[PDB]
Amino acid sequence: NLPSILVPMVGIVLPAIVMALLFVYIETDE
Amino acid sequence: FSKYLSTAPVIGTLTAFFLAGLLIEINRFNPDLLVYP
Amino acid sequence: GTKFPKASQALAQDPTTRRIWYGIATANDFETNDGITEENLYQKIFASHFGHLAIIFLWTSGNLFHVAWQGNFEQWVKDPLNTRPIAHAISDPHFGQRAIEAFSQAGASSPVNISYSGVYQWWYTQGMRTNEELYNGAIFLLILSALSLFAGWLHLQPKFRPNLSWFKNAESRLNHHLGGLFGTSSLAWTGHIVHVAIPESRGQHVGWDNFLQVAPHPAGLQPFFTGNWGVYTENPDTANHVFGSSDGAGTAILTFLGGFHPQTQSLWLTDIAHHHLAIAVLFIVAGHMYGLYDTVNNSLHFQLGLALAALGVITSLVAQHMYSIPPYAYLARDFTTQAALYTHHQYIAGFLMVGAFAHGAIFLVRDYDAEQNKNNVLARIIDHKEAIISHLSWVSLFLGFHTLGLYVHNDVVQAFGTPEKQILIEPVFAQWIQSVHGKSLYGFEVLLNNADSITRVAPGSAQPIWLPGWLDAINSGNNSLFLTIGPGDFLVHHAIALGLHTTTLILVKGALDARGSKLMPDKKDFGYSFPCDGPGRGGTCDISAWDAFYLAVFWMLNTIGWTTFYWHWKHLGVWQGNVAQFNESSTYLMGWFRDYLWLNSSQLINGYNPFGMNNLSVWAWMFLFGHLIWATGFMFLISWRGYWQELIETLVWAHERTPLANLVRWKDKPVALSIVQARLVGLAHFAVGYIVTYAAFLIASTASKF
Amino acid sequence: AHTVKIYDTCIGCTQCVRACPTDVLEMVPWDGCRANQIASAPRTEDCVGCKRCESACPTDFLSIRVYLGAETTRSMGLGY
Amino acid sequence: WLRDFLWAQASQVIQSYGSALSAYGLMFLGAHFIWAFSLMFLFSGRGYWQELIESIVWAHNKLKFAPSIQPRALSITQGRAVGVAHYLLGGIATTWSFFHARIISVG
Amino acid sequence: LRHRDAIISHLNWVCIFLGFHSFGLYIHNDTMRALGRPQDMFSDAAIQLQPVFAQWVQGVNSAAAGNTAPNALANASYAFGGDIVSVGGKVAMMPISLGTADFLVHHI
Amino acid sequence: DVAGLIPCSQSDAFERRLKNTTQRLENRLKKYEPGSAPAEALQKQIDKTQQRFDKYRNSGLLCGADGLPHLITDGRWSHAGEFTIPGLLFLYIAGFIGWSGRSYLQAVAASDNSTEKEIIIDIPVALQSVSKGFVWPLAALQEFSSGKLTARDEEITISPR
Amino acid sequence: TLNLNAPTPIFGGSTGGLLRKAEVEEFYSITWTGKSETVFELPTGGAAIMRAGENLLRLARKEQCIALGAQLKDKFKITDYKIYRVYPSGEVQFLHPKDGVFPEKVNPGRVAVGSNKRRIGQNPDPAKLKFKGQETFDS
Amino acid sequence: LADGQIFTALAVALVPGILALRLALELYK
Ligand code: CLA
Ligand code: CLA
Ligand code: CLA
Ligand SMILES: CC1=C(/C=C/C(C)=C/C=C/C(C)=C/C=C/C=C(C)/C=C/C=C(C)/C=C/C2=C(C)CCCC2(C)C)C(C)(C)CCC1
Ligand SMILES: CC1=C(C/C=C(\C)CCC[C@H](C)CCC[C@H](C)CCCC(C)C)C(=O)c2ccccc2C1=O
Ligand SMILES: CC1=C(C/C=C(\C)CCC[C@H](C)CCC[C@H](C)CCCC(C)C)C(=O)c2ccccc2C1=O
Ligand code: SF4
Repeated sequence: NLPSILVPMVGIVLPAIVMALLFVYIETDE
Repeated sequence: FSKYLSTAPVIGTLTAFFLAGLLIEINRFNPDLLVYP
Repeated sequence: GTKFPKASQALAQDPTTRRIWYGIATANDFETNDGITEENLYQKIFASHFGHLAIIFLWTSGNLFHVAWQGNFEQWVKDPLNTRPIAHAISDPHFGQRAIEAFSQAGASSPVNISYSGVYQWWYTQGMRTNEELYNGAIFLLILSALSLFAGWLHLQPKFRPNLSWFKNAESRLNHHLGGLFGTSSLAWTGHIVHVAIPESRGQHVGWDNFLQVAPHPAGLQPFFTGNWGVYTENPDTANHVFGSSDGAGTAILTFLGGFHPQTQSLWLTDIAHHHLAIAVLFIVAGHMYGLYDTVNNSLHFQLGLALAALGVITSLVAQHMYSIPPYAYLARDFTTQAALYTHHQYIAGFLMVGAFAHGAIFLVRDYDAEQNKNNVLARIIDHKEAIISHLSWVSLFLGFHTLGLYVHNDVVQAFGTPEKQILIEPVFAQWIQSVHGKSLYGFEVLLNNADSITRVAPGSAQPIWLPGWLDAINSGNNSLFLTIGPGDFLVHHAIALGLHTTTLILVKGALDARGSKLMPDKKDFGYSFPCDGPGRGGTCDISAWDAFYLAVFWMLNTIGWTTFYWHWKHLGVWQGNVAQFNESSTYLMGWFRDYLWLNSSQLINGYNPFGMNNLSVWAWMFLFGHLIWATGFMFLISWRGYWQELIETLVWAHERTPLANLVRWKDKPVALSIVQARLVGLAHFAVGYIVTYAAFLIASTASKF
Repeated sequence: AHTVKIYDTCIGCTQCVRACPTDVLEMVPWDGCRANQIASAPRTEDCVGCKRCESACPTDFLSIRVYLGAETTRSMGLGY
Repeated sequence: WLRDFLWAQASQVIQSYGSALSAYGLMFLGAHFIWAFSLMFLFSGRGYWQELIESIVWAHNKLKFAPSIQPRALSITQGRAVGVAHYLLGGIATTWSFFHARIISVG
Repeated sequence: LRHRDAIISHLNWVCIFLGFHSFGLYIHNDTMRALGRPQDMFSDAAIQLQPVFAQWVQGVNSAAAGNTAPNALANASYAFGGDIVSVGGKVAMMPISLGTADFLVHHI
Repeated sequence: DVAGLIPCSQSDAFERRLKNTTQRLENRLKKYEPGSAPAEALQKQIDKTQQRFDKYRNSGLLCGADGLPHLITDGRWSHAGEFTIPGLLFLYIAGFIGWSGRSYLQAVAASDNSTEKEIIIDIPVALQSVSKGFVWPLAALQEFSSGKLTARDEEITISPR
Repeated sequence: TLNLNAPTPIFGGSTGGLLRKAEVEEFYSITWTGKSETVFELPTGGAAIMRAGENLLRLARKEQCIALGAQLKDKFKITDYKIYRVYPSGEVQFLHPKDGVFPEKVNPGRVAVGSNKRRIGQNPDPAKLKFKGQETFDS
Repeated sequence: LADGQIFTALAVALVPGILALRLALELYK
């Protein structure tokens, strides 16, 4: 059962989070 | 025309035509020369 | 003016998309950061090694966990002759119903991946028997990676920062790495074999709780102190003894029988016990010993090139010795893993050997100083660098003119209905060396085929005891110890020798010519990586020392491609019992094409037909997936930049004039990929597509038949 | 911006100035002779880095060099 | 397209050695060569070879016989042209040999 | 030469539209047959993409001899429709039908 | 008998290659008209095959388990005609073409227009270098000893250090 | 000065010119007097017609101004082209001729910017300038 | 295995997770 929760978390959700903080960290400015 | 035949493409060809035909006629009278007998 | 990248502040003023790409590429290049000092430099290297060390520990814990959790390790111990090792369970929502029935393999109820790394074979001989024993190893490596990531942050704190003189003191570094890291940890691994791995191979359970009670020997350590070390060489595991039980086992712990186990076709663990023991004694006594040393110690890129050269040599050393001398039980019988293990480390060894010359080339632009370095070995190799390249230009061109023409001869002659006229050169030099090592098949009858030679007899002290074990293996045609070679094996080794000479020729071209030529004399003023010096002076494309690396990555992939095609097809007749297919067909290049790439890729390419699908359809997909990514690199390799910069200058227009999308605006001005950038992008798609395609073919062409 | 440095082996040939497509260069009188000239780059912020000034210099291994530095909007040659 | 067309129908261009179709088998592999040889010109650039030739003019100038027509690498425009010429010649003549050896045997 | 940015970019889009919607329909059909999902790909026993603008033109040219080219005894070709002309034991010409696969390659 | 290679006169796999090569030509002959022109070209092909098997049997070659003649380069003098004898026969011919083109270029370079004479080849100077090229194993010996075969490194151009 | 407003040539066209970069920062304008009513190619697309003028053209790049300013000196021999770059939403007025004369002509009062008092083979090794703010070509 | 050993391994994996976050936030500084 734990495969069915974990693989759409780091397959979909967790890349979409780290894409968000990176895209804000890229396009921010001092 | 003789000074034309001294140029590189023609004299690169007729000698290669000579050296190939040397090798072609060798394999007709002396066929299948693997080793020195 | 933005912040990213923090490393290059001159990249932060770049308002295009080049800032995003060059921030990823100039990232872990720590000598290029602004405001960096050499005291601050080495500490960032030291902490990054801690971050890398944890990743190797987290990766191994993942391999241990997923075999403990989703594998069949206990089911495979009882019968390694029929059970296929399971890597991890598959959970993809995109599967069908007929695919879950096809990937529920090795008798499992869930979709699983049949493992081809052979860590089953490695952990079975380290002593492990049960799924709980692997999980305890995965728990332990999460502690070591926690120890690694703590100590990396710890050694950046201002009270625990290592001094600069602690970093550049290599005299105490070599005493401790050969002494402690190489010597004691081989003496420690000697403790693992005699206490654990030897009694677990004889039916005795030795774990962390009971190992203080039971002793490895019935006379433990009482003759180690009086000098009577020969009592550890008593009755060993006989030819009767099956692995992992008390069925005719022995009590010896440090023996030097030589040869292989008669049933697993692997090394005796008593041999490996006595092996790492003597390796420990040599490395311990080697650590009690401590204008070129001012160059190697100062230059960080010098020591990195030598390390990748040392790693790249010993990585080939693993792959060449592991298939002929199988160190692991039932790894010789697992044909797919043995094939995947040779091809794994050889492709890495090519990448390590190319990166060795690459980082030596970076040293010559950045760190080398010709006014300080004069008249040593280094400043003399630069002095006649034209003599080295041109003589490497010959042996590249000497072999390639001839071993190609030797193939095109054998192609044309075999095609004309006359196979009896081929130039077949028997490799008598290497066939001497097998007959020097003892292979009495050929009949050269000197040197260990000579039964009365002084090497086999050893008339000094009656030594020769390991030769009864070795000579029963190389002479017997049941394994891959010194394979029987013929004239087809001649032609490939000179293709291989062409590849190692040509890849060296490109790599030492840009190494020695990294500092200037007659074309660009000031190539040290422009750096290691830069596109060109324009269209002047005839045009200088791919001129740099970076682009000499870049051309040799095609050559190492081709050289390992020549190497591992020859490994795989030779063993595909060895394993199948039909050695004659490599005998006649490998002499000419069509049999290399018809009987290896066409004949063996049939069962792979029927992974999914219009009538069904198999468990190879993940390989048949990744085969075609590898073709598509390889061909995409051609796009960045053939087509160059200013086509695309004038293609984006119209897509910028069509975006600024399209209503309801004119409102959405970029922050980075879109540009084409740079010149150096898409050489890397095209080579990456080339190199990934080179490796993904073979790994799908090498696995599925051997798993279909074994 | 790209850096443009003019070395003293120049001869006042004026060829790199008129081969510049972005009008970076100019000719200036020389100090020690007061008759011959040398090229000079007072407008290096305009430099796209095309290296056409190196294709026109007649000296053996040219007296004017272009080192491609940081890429602004001018040096990237962007119309946007 | 791979299994049922390119693999399944090239079974006549490779089983043609020793028969009358053998020059289609030799033109098959011989055009794989010229195609792959073209990538040496397409993927690489000129200024590598102009400094590789500088090591070969040296080894001819060492023995005092370097030619007065100075050796240069092919130009950037020529290196593209000599790479596209061997690319098309390598792939058409592969398609030439595959088509001819197939339909002569079955059609 | 004055609206070439409108010509090239609209030509730029229609390649990307055609490269997705023709080659990706092969990539979809690879992935569907690999995953054991043969009922989700684009085929004739699946999600059909029949070429109706070409199958109609096969109909107006196969039924054109006698109706709109009335003097002709047979059609302009047997490729659109007609009998199998068999010379020797082999087919000389027969109607080349069009199906789901022919929609894909003609958009390739 | 140097590597388990039986000689080809008693090698049965080599004598069986002949049985199948002529049987693949006799059945190619069995359909044709016996007096025809393709009939005699197959008998010229059958007898050209018999002139290479009898040429390889009597030459003392080494046939393996496949039955094909293998060559032995370690150079033994009992197997000297495989690589050592045509290799020496090669090296004179290649050095003839080598020393001719080297002697041609040294003569041409000390003239008025050297690059012109590389395009259009002076048949006087070309046939002169053939005369200086036949004597090359002798001619290079006194050339190397005189000091004018090679050049010192202060005379060649060399990349910056 | 720029003398805006000045009459644009009789053109009407060119998708390829003066997009959104111009309104935020740094567009350019080349001003000349054309001694005919003749046609000339633009760097954007090709025609306009040059006026009697006072002719002015607002271009996106300085590179496009010197390319057009070379065509007026080549084909029509009108070398009086005088490029500019704009105000508050631009940067720097009067880009060329920067000192009242063409840059290929010598003019005293100019200062040798970017000059080096050394050759290129006298450039130091980068290892001598390692971990410093100096670069291997600056003096 | 046992079901409780999987949640134990996920629990002890938080210890490298905070430390990898702590090291990378110091390596960035
Ligand atoms: C690597 C991680 C990953 C995972 C776990 C999945 C999982 C899935 N994909 Mg795949 N997909 C992925 C990456 C992934 N995708 C990538 C990288 C591509 C590009 C190659 C695709 C291309 C693709 C296509 C074209 C399709 C899928 C589809 C699916 C679904 C097939 C099973 C199904 O229909 O359940 C039945 C369940 C549903 C139909 C609904 C699921 C619940 C939805 C998605 C979320 C509900 C909203 C919620 C409130 C908040 C959002 C959460 C969400 C972001 C996770 C399954 C959810 C199919 C699909 O149905 O897409 C939605 C489908 O048509 N995928
Ligand atoms: C442990 C050994 C080691 C170490 C410490 C380094 C360290 C360094 N190298 Mg070296 N190098 C190495 C091995 C090493 N390298 C090897 C093995 C090679 C040969 C491949 C090289 C060849 C090389 C070159 C040519 C250069 C360096 C450079 C560098 C420096 C910066 C790297 C960087 O920032 O790139 C950023 C990292 C990337 C852009 C990574 C992306 C590339 C990977 C391979 C993509 C992988 C493909 C994809 C993910 C696969 C997906 C799977 C698929 C199924 C979908 C840094 C000092 C550079 C330098 O300038 O030094 C001063 C430089 O120019 N290295
Ligand atoms: C097989 C290798 C390959 C591929 C895939 C491409 C692809 C392309 N080329 Mg390239 N090209 C190639 C070889 C290739 N080329 C070579 C060898 C050369 C040198 C001659 C060129 C030189 C060249 C030129 C001169 C031009 C192109 C152009 C194009 C683009 C056409 C637009 C389009 O239809 O995209 C459609 C995309 C595809 C067909 C890719 C299939 C991928 C599927 C459908 C989607 C991916 C799945 C999934 C969503 C992935 C995301 C998930 C992931 C992120 C997790 C397309 C990207 C043209 C262009 O860019 O104009 C618009 C153009 O003018 N190329
Ligand atoms: C450029 C450069 C560089 C680089 C380099 C490199 C990369 C190299 C490599 C190289 C290599 C990597 C090498 C290797 C070597 C090896 C060897 C050389 C080996 C040897 C061997 C032997 C000797 C053996 C023998 C034997 C046998 C076989 C058996 C019997 C016994 C005996 C043991 C004797 C550097 C960094 C420095 C820097 C500067 C520049
Ligand atoms: C297509 C192409 C472009 C255009 C490419 C562009 C503009 C990049 C477009 C790629 C898009 C953004 C997709 C890339 C997405 C990747 C799958 C993932 C990238 C993210 C990584 C950091 C993981 C060039 O600029 C170029 C330059 C020089 C030689 C050849 C070429 C070339 O072939
Ligand atoms: C290999 C290669 C070269 C080197 C290739 C060269 C210098 C061509 C030289 C090879 C020919 C075959 C030399 C011919 C010499 C004589 C004409 C031979 C005469 C022989 C007679 C008997 C006919 C480049 O210059 C180059 C440039 C740009 C991109 C890629 C490449 C590239 O790939
Ligand atoms: S972009 Fe490439 S081809 Fe053009 S000048 Fe630069 S290096 Fe040469």
